Amino acid sequence: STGSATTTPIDSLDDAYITPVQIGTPAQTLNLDFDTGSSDLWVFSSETTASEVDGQTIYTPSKSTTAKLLSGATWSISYGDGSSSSGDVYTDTVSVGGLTVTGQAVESAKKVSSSFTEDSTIDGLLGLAFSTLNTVSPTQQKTFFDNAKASLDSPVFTADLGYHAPGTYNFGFIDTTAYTGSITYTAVSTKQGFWEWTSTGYAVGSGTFKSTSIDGIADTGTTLLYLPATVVSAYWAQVSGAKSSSSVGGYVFPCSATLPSFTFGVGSARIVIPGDYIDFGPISTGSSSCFGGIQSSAGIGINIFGDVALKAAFVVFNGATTPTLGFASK
Repeated sequence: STGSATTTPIDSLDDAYITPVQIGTPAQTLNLDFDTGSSDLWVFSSETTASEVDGQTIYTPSKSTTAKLLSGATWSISYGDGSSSSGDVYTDTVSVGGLTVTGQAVESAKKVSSSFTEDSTIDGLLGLAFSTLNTVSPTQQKTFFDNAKASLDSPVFTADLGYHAPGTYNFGFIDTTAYTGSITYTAVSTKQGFWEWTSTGYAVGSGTFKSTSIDGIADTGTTLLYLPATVVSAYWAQVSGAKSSSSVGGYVFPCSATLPSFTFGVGSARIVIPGDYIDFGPISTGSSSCFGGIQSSAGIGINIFGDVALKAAFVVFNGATTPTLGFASK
């Protein structure tokens, strides 16, 4: 089997991407944030505190003939950005782009933090990291991909995120028409539950590539590219007027600037992030100062190849017995 679903930016800056997911019988379609940096599938629901719901589409398990309550199970998650959610647990039929999983854990939110409430476009998250990070208690549950794996033609999914445009999540096959050149594969560590790999280095604009190991995670659920302070400083030093602002909370630059590209290494291959991908717009409405899309990971504890980086590539998440990551230009 295979699945193929279009993923769409939630706003003009590609702050996140949403993908329609069918849940239950008859289908209830919710727009979820596919997150390769977490491992819970959770949704706004008929159980979410009413005052914490504002515009989202909710899952109503009592209207699904295939919903089953996982007795006594609970879940509770906290994300990098400090947002959180928690609730109880159902299993139900979940389909993504034609690919159906029966008995998928669907984590129903009783409570969500404000940043979730305040984002009317995201109805929940679908985690695609390793199931060892799943927060369901007392018994951890499997991700959509884990559950689907054995049925897929190939044990893979791919992310093809668009710059200011829709893209695609495929399950079970590699669309050889979706990238240029070849896919370069690189080793993954699952020791922290993430799609963790080691980049071979970077270049800033037309500068010569610096060979240096950068351990980090491929994370579709993080907007920006977060890298070591050395790397990030070298980048913004090439942008006139750029500086790190503690009050704004990162590197900012004049909105009139032409940003250089940023290159990261995948083995002996290279992925070039165009300068325009690194512009995340005015720091506030009407400001002539703009917020950078490459920021320091210092204080996070891990480097994160988020959307800014991933949308420059066609990315293979290879869930074979020994998992790997593949990157191609496109």
